[PDB]
Amino acid sequence: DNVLTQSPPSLAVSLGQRATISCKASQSVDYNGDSYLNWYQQKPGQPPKFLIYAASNLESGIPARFSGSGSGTDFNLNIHPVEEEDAATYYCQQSNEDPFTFGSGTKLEIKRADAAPTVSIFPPSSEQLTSGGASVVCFLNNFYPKDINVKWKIDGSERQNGVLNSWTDQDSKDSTYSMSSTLTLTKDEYERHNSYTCEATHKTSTSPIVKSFNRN
Amino acid sequence: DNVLTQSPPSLAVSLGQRATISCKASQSVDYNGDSYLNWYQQKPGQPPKFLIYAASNLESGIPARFSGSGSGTDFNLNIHPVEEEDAATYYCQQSNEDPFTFGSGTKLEIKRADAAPTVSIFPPSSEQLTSGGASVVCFLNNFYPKDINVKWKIDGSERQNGVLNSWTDQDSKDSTYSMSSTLTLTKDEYERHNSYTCEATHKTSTSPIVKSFNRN
Amino acid sequence: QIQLVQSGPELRKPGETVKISCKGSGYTFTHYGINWVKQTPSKDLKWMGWINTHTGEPIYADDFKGRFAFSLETSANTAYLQINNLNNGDMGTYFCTRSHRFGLDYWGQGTSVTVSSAKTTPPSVYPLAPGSAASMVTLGCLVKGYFPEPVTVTWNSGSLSSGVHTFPAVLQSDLYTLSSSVTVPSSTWPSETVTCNVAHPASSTKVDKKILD
Amino acid sequence: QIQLVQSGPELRKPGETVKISCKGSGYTFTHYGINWVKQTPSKDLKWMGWINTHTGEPIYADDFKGRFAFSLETSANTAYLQINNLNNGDMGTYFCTRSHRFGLDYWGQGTSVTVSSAKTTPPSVYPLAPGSAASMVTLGCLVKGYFPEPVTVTWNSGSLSSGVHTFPAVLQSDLYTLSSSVTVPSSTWPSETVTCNVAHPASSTKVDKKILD
Amino acid sequence: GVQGSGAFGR
Amino acid sequence: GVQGSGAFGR
Repeated sequence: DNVLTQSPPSLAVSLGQRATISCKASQSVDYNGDSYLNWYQQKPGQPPKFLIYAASNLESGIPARFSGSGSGTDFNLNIHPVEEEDAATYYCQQSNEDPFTFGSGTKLEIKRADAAPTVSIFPPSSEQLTSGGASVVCFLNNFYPKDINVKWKIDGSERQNGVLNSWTDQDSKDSTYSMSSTLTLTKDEYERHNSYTCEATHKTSTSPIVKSFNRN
Repeated sequence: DNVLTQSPPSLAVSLGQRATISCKASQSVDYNGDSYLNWYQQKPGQPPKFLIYAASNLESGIPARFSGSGSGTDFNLNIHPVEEEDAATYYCQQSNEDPFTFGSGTKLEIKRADAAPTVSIFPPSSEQLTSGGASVVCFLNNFYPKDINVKWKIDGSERQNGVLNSWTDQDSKDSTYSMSSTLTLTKDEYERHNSYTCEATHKTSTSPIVKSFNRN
Repeated sequence: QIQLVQSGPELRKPGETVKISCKGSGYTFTHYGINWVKQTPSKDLKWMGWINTHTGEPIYADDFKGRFAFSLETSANTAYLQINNLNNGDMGTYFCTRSHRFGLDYWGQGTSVTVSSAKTTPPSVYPLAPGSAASMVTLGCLVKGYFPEPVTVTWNSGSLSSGVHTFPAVLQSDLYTLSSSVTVPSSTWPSETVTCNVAHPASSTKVDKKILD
Repeated sequence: QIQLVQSGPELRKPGETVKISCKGSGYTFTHYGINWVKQTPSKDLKWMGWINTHTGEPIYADDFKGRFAFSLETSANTAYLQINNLNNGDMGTYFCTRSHRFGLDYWGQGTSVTVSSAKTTPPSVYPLAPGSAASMVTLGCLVKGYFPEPVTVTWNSGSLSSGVHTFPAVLQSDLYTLSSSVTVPSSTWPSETVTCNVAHPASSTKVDKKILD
Repeated sequence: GVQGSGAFGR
Repeated sequence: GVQGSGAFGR
């Protein structure tokens, strides 16, 4: 088959700068004056979006900050100026032969100025308590860079077990990241202690960011 | 009243660069620690869009490329990196006193690389001919820069009378401009001649761009 | 999914009255104030005042004291602006906006008001097909000899829009003329149907014009 | 206003069959081919083949020859993909796309397929309200102990969305858990109602949880 | 939520 | 329109 190799697998570009993504085909995609090579943009949770066809032709409705070049086996997608909405995976695709093939994609990450997280702690709800479980939830929202560390404290002592963390994809509007940290206990274990702390370090603060409540 | 003066009245910024728009108030808008000053973005045909409130607070959902600063009487909107979608008029507004007042706006224009027009000529339709009139229409689409000159020729001789021209606002996606040129004649006048030419000069071409038809 | 939707474009003769509605949805209507904003023909923005949607009490800007009235029909989740004894200076676009602590957050789409003693004239709509001797193809519609503004133009009922250029109308001899182009692959026309949809609210006219070779 | 809309997420046991629909609107359905594309869990995109919507003839990629079938119900403006004798390798998201001269222009939203012998478990949905001793306020919903993915979460039926962060689910002990936050001005909560709307198609559950102080 | 905007919500 | 994309529309 016509194997499409993309490079790099991922890259980080500062807002306003140029992203250059390469697609190399193992067979020429040239037929009758045209290169049968297309570019798509995909954001997580969404279908691919048709950006560029025949190597260099912009699909109607697509911003002209996207541009493609190449012929034969060697193609590039250029994005300038890189914007917040441009965080996505980009895929090339050939239609010169059966089967159509896609590259494995290049993930574009956006670099921006520091942003401090907003940190929120939430006690177990009455409803979950009546069920016999106790989850304590901490949100750490809209920060940059992605580098963060979260500690749970129960009555001043660090708790590692029963913690599950989740992260959002880079935000399409402010290019920040968000994190959720959930500490799950049995109700019995939960009622044996009084103070619960979500403690975070992010580079935007000289001290840890502390959010706590008392079960009282 | 609290008169808001904006400067400049308009400006042109290259894609990826910084736009800086100033708003100066004749009375301070400071009240209890906050500056009661907001920024809106308006595109033609649309209502204003709420961008920034209390001088520096980004409305939820607005890209972080927009940012505001200032206090007292002196405020700035900053846009970086400037994008194709950012062609609009920008207005400041105070809410510190009755009546609320707006500035008269700053129009942001986008500078980009040259784009050659696509030029299309259209003969009168049968329907209009049966009504006794004859309009010849020429579209000159998606060009940059805005600088263009259009000539109508009837049987090789330049026609000036009965020509009306119209222009679109700068395009939100490719930052190009478009133009429409309509030559209106009576049916009788129209049938007394055979060749009709829409001739354009744009800097992207070394010769004029000629589109013609024969009434034949 | 919160929106404010206003009533359509209005034409009146001098001295007459116009009443404009603003309907809020997706939130509790009586919990947020409605502000009224005029945009002049020269594009200046003027705040006209506001109405408390819980008490029904209006406050008018000094510039809008006399012939302007804010009212409510809260069972319709609607606020109204009435302008009495219209003059040429009242021409412009009127916007309702929802109160925000600092700003004005949600906006209605605008209602234009034209003041004229002229008669309404419907547009004539003509197809613009390429000449017989002419990978992308451009087509158009000519919308000729109407009054007043506005008209609305779409292509294929909304299916084509990114390839569209609808040009500002021009006034010649007390009548408006506008054109609209659409650019599609040759694989879409003439094999597929391409139609322009033209509406002139003032004359109550809706016209569909198929572009044919 | 052209779109391709696919059927919802599907869960099957190994060896069973899944049939997925793709409905086209805003254009003449029988004038454009439908391609089928698989996205693997690792996010690779694989072209499965296409169906001519005028002749009904399918062409299968060599990788999808055997257990995959493309069909039509043109009176529904719908194309189908059927997968027979499901195995774990068939897990992923399946997309229909419309043929373009060079590319694939309009895409359906994707239909995920999960293959499992596990039982469906509905989620428990809990409000996340700020503690009693806590200008912007953050609220949330905890959606706990379900199978399989996905669930869908909205806030105020779509009225709140820009201030929302819905986090990827985590698998612990054969059950999924997800959380969603929403950040609003203190002028909106608690004076206005804030509710999370949670749906789990696999268990046929729809739950609304008001956030209360 | 907010009845009066800015100065009017005081 | 377009039945077969790319090579298939030949």
